[PDB]
Amino acid sequence: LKYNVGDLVWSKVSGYPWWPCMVSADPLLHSYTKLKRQYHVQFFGDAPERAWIFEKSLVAFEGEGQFEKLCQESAKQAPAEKIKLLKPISGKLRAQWEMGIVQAEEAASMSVEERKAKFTFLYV
Ligand SMILES: *[Se]c1ccccc1C(=O)Nc1ccccc1OC
Repeated sequence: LKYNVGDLVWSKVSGYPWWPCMVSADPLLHSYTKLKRQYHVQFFGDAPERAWIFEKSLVAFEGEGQFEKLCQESAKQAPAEKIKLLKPISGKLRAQWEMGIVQAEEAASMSVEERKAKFTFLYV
């Protein structure tokens, strides 16, 4: 198993730029991994988003400097209209992504247990 709870990963979800996030357990399947292999991630930032991500869309987070290669490869690897599916980041989205980056670098400087304490979403 490539990742475990509290791992920081870049996650690619169709329709969004490559986004900092954390491996975490799904609130109602109480699992962080499964075979549909997928992993469950919380996306960092002010929106409390979460998703199941195929491992091929998951890259271990080292830091913001990985963003350019991720973005450029993903549009490089596209089978023309597929390459076009690579759209701009508005000012509002960029600030939301910059927020998520700031959380992810904080999280990366604590331990897995401190960042699990600080960043795990609270559910009903
Ligand atoms: Se990853 C990146 C870097 C710089 C500009 C745009 C992107 C990007 O991937 N944008 C994408 C890709 C797919 C859907 C939407 C969207 O931008 C919102």
